[PDB]
Parts: sequence; structure tokens; C-alpha cells
Amino acid sequence: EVKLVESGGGLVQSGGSLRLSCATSGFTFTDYYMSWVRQPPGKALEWLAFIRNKAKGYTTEYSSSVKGRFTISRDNSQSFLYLQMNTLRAEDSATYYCARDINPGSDGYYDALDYWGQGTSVTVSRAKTTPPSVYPLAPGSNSMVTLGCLVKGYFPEPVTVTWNSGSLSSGVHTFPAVLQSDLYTLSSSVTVPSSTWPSETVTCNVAHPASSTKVDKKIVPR
Amino acid sequence: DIVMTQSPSSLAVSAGEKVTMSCKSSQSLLNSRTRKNYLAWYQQKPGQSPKLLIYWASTRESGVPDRFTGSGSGTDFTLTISSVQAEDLAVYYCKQSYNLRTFGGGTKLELKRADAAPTVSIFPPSSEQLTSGGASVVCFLNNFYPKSIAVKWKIDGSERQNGVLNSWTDQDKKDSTYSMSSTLTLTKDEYERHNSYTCEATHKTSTSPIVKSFNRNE
Ligand SMILES: C=CCO[C@]1(C(=O)O)C[C@@H](O[C@]2(C(=O)O)C[C@@H](O)[C@@H](O)[C@@H]([C@H](O)CO)O2)[C@@H](O)[C@@H]([C@H](O)CO)O1
Ligand SMILES: [Mg+2]
Ligand SMILES: [Mg+2]
Ligand SMILES: [Zn+2]
Repeated sequence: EVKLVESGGGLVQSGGSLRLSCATSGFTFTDYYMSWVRQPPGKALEWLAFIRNKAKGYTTEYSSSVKGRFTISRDNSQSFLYLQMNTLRAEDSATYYCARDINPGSDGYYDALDYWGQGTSVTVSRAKTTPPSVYPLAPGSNSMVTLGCLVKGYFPEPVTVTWNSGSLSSGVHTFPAVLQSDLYTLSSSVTVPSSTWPSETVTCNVAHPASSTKVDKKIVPR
Repeated sequence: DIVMTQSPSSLAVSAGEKVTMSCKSSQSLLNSRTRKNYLAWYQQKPGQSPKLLIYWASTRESGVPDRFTGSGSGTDFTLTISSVQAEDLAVYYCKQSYNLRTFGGGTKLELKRADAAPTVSIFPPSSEQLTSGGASVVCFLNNFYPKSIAVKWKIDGSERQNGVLNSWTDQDKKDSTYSMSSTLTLTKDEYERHNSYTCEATHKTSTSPIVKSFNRNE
């Protein structure tokens, strides 16, 4: 099974540097070109660079937008792909994806980016890291009931929310974060049969990797 | 410098209908020797990574349903989806790989469904927030269609305008509805000066506002 997992995303001050990684498994790494693609919040995908396979001498190419500024490399012994990013700007803020590129020497060569990691997020900003406050949303006072969590005042993005450790997935809405005064706020709602709450527990799980915050907040009536 | 552009930027279609979207390249993506066009289409569903649909202009990736058809040659290319499903909601990107790789700007495909009234829930501030001097009141408006809606907050009958932050989800991949969240943030001092807190939703499915409230002195 082909697997690609990006890491190293985070908050970085303008002009600073940051190096992402992409761990791979489930295929002969050195046989394949590898690419990095990125996506600013709400914008289009942008191809940034690739590095060729062993037969091709592991040579590199870059898009105009990052050439001279980013460096793509690979470690063929631990099967890692890297991207060193320098002199960072606000416009470099995005989710960065590593993607398996072509093996032109393969009898099954087809030209495309066929496997993509889940992406690692990067924010380029002078603002300070701030953990979220997580507050329960219970009705003050039929059939279904809607509960929620309010995740307030954090920086930077992202945060993740699940309910009962993912075992509640249907009936969930997690709203896109909104930025205000250098601080994000987002909410999540979950809707369950009133027969199952509060007789059964409902808990939201909130993580904020930039501050290593992990929270479980039980929604109790009141 | 191959420039990719796509059309339309966005559109909406009812389930079971046919969708045609277009991709143009500033130069030919065709290798005359091999007869291959270096053009691929990717699907990106909300909150997911991009997924490969088609490569070489017309070859379907394994696992991809045949309602997805890729055609075209040289500089002009077309992705067609017949009998669109609700799950097909996504941004669709074409990408040249003839000279390095360049992505188009994408086409946002949305789905038309019957109108649906929002389900509105209001939530008072938690005692844990209050204990720190702040007071947020939240309003969820869930599973409506169409997207267009307006929420008014009223404090003791009068509209409050500032302190309000709003957010809309992407379309639901299942029921093709939208949802919205509206949060009113006050200091504990402000919140304690008033009693009635009201969230009012304006949507074409109802001639009068859809209201939820609570009283602080409840
Ligand atoms: C069928 C491929 C023929 O040219 C190759 C080869 O060894 O098969 C592969 C070429 O691949 C690239 C490249 O830049 O490495 C990437 C491909 O996705 C595509 O962009 C092609 C491009 O269409 C070639 O004109 O280039 C390349 O390595 C190539 C050498 O540059 C020339 O032989 O070799
Ligand atoms: Mg829903
Ligand atoms: Mg007032
Ligand atoms: Zn070169």
C-alpha cells in the first residue's frame, strides 16, 4: 500500500526558514520522481518542484515562483522527500502536499501525480502562537438534539475536531475558522437523537498542534 | 511558461444531469512522437487531498467510475460527467505535465437540490467562558438550501451588529445542503446588562424570520 505523510508544517516568521518532510512507503522510492504542490487557503493548487528518480540522476526542477528560494531533496536510504523553504513570505502560507510523480522507465509508466499525502499546513506570520479555549455548547432550554463546541482565540491554523473520538461522524458540521484580531475562532455542531443524550456521553476532541493542545470537553445538560 | 486556464470557474447541477467543463493550454501538450497529450484531471473534494481522475487526456485512473470522461487534444480539453452524483461535489483541476507541471485554476462543481429550511439552534455562553470575563452566544443554522441566507441578532429586541462573526460550510457531499454558524461575542459586563438574546434567520423558504432565543434571567 502506497503511503505518503507530510510533516514539519507550522508557524514561521516572515523572512524565516522551514523544512518540510514527506515519509514514504509501499513502493520502490528511488524508482519514482517526487513532487511538492501547495494550496493557499481557498485558492488553486500550485506545482512547486520535482526531483527525478535514480535512472535520471535525481536532478531537480522548480517553478518560477520558488526557484532560488526553495530546495527540493530526497534521502534514498530512509525513503524521505524534503523541501527546504527560505526567505518566507505571507504568500507562502498554504497546505503543502508531497505527491508521487512518474517512473518513465516503468513498463507501466503513465504521466500523472497518482498518490498524494494528507498535506502539512504552513503559516507565515509575525503573530504569536496562542492555544484555543474550548467551550461546550449545550441548549439553555424533540426527536433530535444539537450540541456543539466553540473553539475560540487560537493562532495559527489549523485545529482538528472530532466527536467521541470519531465514533460520532454522521450529523457533524465543523465550520471553517474565522480570523479576527490575529486570532481564529471556529465552531463544530453534532446532532444526535435526544434519547441518547444526556443518557450517553457526548464529548468533543479538539487538538491544536502548534501549541500541542489536546482537549476533551464533555457536553453536559445546563 | 505554459499557462493553464479553466472554464467555468463554478456552476451547479442537479443530480443525474450532465456536466461539461473545459481546460485550455497556452501551447500544445501533444507529443507528436508518442501521440500522447500530457494533460490530467484531478478531483478535490472539500477537506480532502486532490485525487487523480484522468491522465493522458482520456485515460481513466483505475477505480474511477466511467461517468467521468476525458477528451480533447492539443490545447483544448474537456472533462465530462454524466449522471452527476451528490458525492461529485468538488473542485476539478486540469494539469499539464508536458513541460514540468502547471495546474489550472479549477472549476467548482456544486449540486442543485430542492429548497430546504434551516434548522436553528441557539446556545448561551458557558459558565467556563463567563468565569473568564467573556460571553459568546452561538447560533447554528443547519442543512438549508439554497446557500443564500441572512442572520440578524437582537438584544432585548434591538439589532446588534458588531461582535458578530459568521462561517459557512462547504456543501454537504451527502444531502447537498449548506450550514452556517453565527457567533456573537460580548464581555460578561455587556451580556449581563441585557436579558433577551435572539438569533433570526432570513431564508427564501419562509416569509417570516426563523427565530431562536433564550433569556439570561431564565
Ligand atoms: C517518454 C518520456 C521521454 O523522455 C524521458 C524518458 O526518459 O522517457 C522522460 C522525460 O520526462 C520529463 C522530465 O522533464 O524528466 C517529465 C515528463 O512528465 C515530461 O514533462 C517530459 C517532457 O514531455 C519531455 O519533453 O519530461 C525527460 O526526462 C526526458 C529527457 O529530458 C529527454 O530524453 O526523458
Ligand atoms: Mg448535515
Ligand atoms: Mg447595547
Ligand atoms: Zn533540467
